[PDB]
Amino acid sequence: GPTQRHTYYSECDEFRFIAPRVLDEDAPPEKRAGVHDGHLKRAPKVYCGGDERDVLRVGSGGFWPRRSRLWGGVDHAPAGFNPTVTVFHVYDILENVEHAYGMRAAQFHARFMDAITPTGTVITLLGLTPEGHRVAVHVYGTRQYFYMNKEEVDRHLQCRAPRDLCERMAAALRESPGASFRGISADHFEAEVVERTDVYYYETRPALFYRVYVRSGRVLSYLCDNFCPAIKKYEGGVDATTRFILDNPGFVTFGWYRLKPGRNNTLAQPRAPMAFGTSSDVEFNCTADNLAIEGGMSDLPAYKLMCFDIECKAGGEDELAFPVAGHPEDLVIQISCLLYDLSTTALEHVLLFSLGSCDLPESHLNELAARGLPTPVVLEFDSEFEMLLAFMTLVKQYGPEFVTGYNIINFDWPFLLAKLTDIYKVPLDGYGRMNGRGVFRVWDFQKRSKIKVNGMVNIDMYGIITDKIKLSSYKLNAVAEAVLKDKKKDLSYRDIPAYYATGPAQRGVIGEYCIQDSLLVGQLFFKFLPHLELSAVARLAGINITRTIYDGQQIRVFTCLLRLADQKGFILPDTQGRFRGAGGQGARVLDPTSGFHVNPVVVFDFASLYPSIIQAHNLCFSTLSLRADAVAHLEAGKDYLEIEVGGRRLFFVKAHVRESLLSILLRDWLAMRKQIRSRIPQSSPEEAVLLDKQQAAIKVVCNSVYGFTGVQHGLLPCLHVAATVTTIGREMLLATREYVHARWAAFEQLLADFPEAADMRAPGPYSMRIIYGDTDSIFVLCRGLTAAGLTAMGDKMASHISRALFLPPIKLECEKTFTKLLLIAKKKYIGVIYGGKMLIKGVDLVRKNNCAFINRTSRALVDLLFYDDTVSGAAAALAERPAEEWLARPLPEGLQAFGAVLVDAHRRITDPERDIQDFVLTAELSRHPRAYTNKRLAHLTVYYKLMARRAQVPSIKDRIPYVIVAQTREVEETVARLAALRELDAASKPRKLLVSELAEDPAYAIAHGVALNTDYYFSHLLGAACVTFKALFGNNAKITESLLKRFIPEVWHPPDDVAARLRAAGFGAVGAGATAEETRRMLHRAFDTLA
Amino acid sequence: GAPCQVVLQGAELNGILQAFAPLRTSLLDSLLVMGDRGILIHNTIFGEQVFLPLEHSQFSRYRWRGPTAAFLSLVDQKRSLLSVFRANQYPDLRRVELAITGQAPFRTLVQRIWTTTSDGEAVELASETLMKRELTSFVVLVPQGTPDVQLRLTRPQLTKVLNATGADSATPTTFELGVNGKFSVFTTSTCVTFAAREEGVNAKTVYGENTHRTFSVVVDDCSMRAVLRRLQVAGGTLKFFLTTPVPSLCVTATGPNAVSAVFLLKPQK
DNA sequence: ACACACAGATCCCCGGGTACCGAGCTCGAATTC
DNA sequence: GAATTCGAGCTCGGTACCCGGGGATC
Ligand SMILES: [Mg+2]
Repeated sequence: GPTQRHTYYSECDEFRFIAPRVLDEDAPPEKRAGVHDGHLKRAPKVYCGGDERDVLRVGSGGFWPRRSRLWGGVDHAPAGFNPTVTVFHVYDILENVEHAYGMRAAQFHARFMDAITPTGTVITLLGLTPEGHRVAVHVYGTRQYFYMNKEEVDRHLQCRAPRDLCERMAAALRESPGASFRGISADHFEAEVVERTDVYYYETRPALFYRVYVRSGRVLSYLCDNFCPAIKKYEGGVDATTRFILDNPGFVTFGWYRLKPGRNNTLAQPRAPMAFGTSSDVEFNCTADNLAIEGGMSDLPAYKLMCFDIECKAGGEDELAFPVAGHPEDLVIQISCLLYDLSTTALEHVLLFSLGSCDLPESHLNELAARGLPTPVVLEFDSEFEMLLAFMTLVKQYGPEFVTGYNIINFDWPFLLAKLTDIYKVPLDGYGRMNGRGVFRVWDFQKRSKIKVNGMVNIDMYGIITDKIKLSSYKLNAVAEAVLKDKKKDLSYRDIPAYYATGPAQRGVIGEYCIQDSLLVGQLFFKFLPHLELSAVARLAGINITRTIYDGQQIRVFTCLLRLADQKGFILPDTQGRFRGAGGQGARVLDPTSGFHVNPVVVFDFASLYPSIIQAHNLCFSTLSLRADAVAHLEAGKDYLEIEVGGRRLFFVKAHVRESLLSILLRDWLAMRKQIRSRIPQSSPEEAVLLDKQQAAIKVVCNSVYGFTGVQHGLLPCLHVAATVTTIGREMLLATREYVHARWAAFEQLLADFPEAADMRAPGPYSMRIIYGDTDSIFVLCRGLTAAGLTAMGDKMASHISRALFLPPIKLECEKTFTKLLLIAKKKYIGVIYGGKMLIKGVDLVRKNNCAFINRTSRALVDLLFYDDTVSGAAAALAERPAEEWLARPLPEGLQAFGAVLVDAHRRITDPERDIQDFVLTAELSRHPRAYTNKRLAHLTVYYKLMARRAQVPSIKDRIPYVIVAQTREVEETVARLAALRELDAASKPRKLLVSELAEDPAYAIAHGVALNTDYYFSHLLGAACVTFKALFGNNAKITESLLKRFIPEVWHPPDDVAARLRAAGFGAVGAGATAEETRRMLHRAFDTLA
Repeated sequence: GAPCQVVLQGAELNGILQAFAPLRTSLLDSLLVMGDRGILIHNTIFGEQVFLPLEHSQFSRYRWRGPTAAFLSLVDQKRSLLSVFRANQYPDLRRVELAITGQAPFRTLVQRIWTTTSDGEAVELASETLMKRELTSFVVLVPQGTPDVQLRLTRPQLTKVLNATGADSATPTTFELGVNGKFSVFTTSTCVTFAAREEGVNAKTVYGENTHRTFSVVVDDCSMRAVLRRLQVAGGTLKFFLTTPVPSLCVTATGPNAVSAVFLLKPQK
């Protein structure tokens, strides 16, 4: 008797049987094709070694672990098992509306019911107990609520002191277009009058307000967009969670808790196991004030993690391909599923779902026993549904609190959910951590594809590694080789058909591959420990962990800023509309001069600039005014600041009349970060890492705030403050620029200010002069100083500025001292920090659309420009002329060994060895071939050359390794053979055959193909070389390429097919046939014959 | 500068700007083989070969000390060391000068310009001086010596010769000499003749050297009409080389300097 | 009976395309013999 | 009492601007 129906398959007797007829081995070849797509009435069976049982079976024994004490409503955990847990953990907060009639039979006492009687919000605190047992705690006492001005609704709505307004609002819900809002009694809308000042426009004087209490979220988004637009009806968007979090001082959305008995002894209330609302081993429901935090208990009590990864066969009826979820012929064949533990990082179970008999290689079983990992459990299956249900019943049975994988939100979960929702028709609204009707969906948009499962924090790793590491290959195997360097055997899905039809050994070879892939992912997760960093942010901001993963960056800052305004008796509007949301200048002296700089470029980046500005200058919404009448009674120069951002002439008062919400917010957080970083050496190493996660969360959430305000048309945008923040940013960058030019533009004034500069003098002349500046960074170019002691003096320069001009919360910071630098663009440059490190800021030196040769020779080129001195100084001298003057003046000699690289990267492509195979130029074969509007692509040329010449094409989501050959002499005719076989039943120097018509395939090119094509390869090489090294020549791509192309010795021989004719005509030679002397006499002989 | 200096002062630069003047953008995508005894600028037009030797006497001061250096004309494939030499490109030219510094495998050319403006002051543009490296290995091929037959021609005569024979491919274009001092150039349809004479030591007497020798030669590809009318050749002289196993015939521009095209023939039937 | 929800996708380099510009070179009615 | 050019207009090869779809891994 579950209260809420469970919408997972506790049992299924029938399914839609889809399985390759490759499965049978008595099915002679005609009956050995396609997928046997159909139907069967038998409970889905999983075979484990010798054994067999229903997939969907609890039983005494199982084939996978189980951590749910109900599964289908019959209790499973043993007779007693009442793990009293005062100190529970909370890893995730769900908020959902629990209509108190809909939780009639939950068998509470009457407190939690009384609270929420027609409808209310219940914030359920999913966590885990040090005893082990997963657990969930329901906090019932939260209301969303919101404010509207006092007269602006009394008069406008013409309805008196708030209960009358309350009824008006319920009338607006019920006297409405549709049945969405049902049976609203006013008393569901208890209101009050309040005084909160307006967060905006401080001369908006503290107003009298109406604060109407609204039980449910859905009623709030209707009262926020379906109630009169001509009052901005303050604070209606607010979640139930953030009201729960803020309103109760000290709480967190992640971290240990305590059940406190008080206030007439209302302890948290234990849940009857037939009233559980989740997959938890014990549950309780407890008003917000039956609850309490503790600190100093930082440890995650044995949470689990499923590192699953799927492999699918894409056979359709022909054209083995990428699968596609909408095709019942395209189907998953195996699923690896690696159930780790989170506290001890101990891989605990290795499951492997397999369609068919599957024999893991005896090497693999030995390998997994040798690295001490448990014995993989290969489950045989008969149908794709059997597998997908078995996997999904693991995700519910095990209930991995954390789920990881590579691309699981991009491909794996989208595939499995798409198979399970339209082909097999499975409700996924119960397979998360709430049994009935949670959220298990996946918003498509594209790769920021959002997956929301409730109580399963789907930490994908593609989305985590894409942030953490900054390679750009991002295929799992390359990623593991790059972070983990583990020496994996890689498989292709051109052996998925070969290995899946060969037999159980080879299907196990596929199984081995999927287990290796998921072990790689598990190793990734437990190296990066994403859950700790997200959990830090989730308990810092006020939001649940899932929310920090998926939704925005502004909800963090918004919820904390909401705590501030709640203490400071403020209101906060609901922007005049998110009219719907869908799922599925001062700077020109301060910009790049685009040059090379060997002089040590101190970098004075301001330290969290925009928060320091926001907190220095008291910028907020509540410090702003717009008429100087609003600062009529406050002196200028002490009590305020008149800043004119676009002309608006805004007036941010200083602190001693009104404190800035944003200043106090950033101030408190920057103090916590300082304290924690002052706590690192006196902790144990695992706890130095834990505090590192904590301080990282503070840093991220504090740099967010400028984006919070500035970003237009979101949650509390105030473009005036962002405009000032950026405006003051530019004006302190300029104030720094002017001050630096002013005091310290004469070395002796520097040395009179900082005595340690005596020894820091360099031979040449002296200057501190900004050369670049952007956002929080100015790059002073301390010409005439040494690098060595510099950052020690930069830090004192930063201090001296930060206190001499700027207000106290501002700090400059000499982070770096680039001993060499190359200012490419407004955001591009390649420096070399003092201690020696090649910092490259966003010119992506490796281009995967260029081949391996090109990236390796171009990056060799850059590291020649930098690491080689006596080259780098010549690339320095390159910026003491106008770029064009370097066309007529030879380059400075130090660059010689620069050209000696390009002349190699040319020679290397025309040398005898005629490949080193990877010249790939991969295709990124945009999705669907035969619909490439432009046609005539290189990769399409090979696509149809394969479709004539020994094709093997996993066509649809796959790239082609493709080489360009040097207009081999027959290939014109072969492209015309294309120009009839492209058409697929539908002498005169033939125009310099288009490059994409010379795209011959690598394998065929190697086997016989010779004398590879310089012009396209070397030209793209120079395109990258010019893209980087144009900054030497003022971004003059023309001049850059003209100079770089002047490095290549170019040869001139006549074509021998007319040298032959001339040699039959007896022409004399003048040249470099290595008759040297001859050249002079034969040239005299030209003039004797011709004049 | 370089050890090896070229300079054209206005007298000699007018004499060369006129050599490039009879009119072209042909020999802009060229090759210059420079050495002692001057610059040879070679190009291929419509397949066939064209030469323009620029003697060292034809410059004002020339000196090449060192082996030959071969420069592709088009510096970065857009400008040309001779794109200045056109008729009316910059009509203020007073002087141009070339210095090729460095050593025998790595000699690098710089070309400099000098215009005049009012009051006759001379201004070097620093944006129309070009610089081109040598070629590491070139191999250029050249004609030979005192020809096997030779005759003089004039703009009306040469017009008559080109228009007569030159009929497009599928038409074999046959030059021929007869006894009694006769020249004929005939094709499948048209047949124009000229008497060649001595005293070369109404429109059909020429005065030549090697006035005795006959031949019946045929050209195979049809370019004489079109190479010669692309260089805007205002007549000239024809010079036949028959010793080599395929004859080649070298039509020059008699008018003062030369752009000479040499032509390779069908094997005499 | 829940109403079910759902509450940001852009924009950069490489490769075709000849709108037209402009630059050459062969060209068809006024020139000079 | 006998024929020619450079003029418009065509093509001509460009040619170089200048104008049209990219990435995102499984
Ligand atoms: Mg995956």
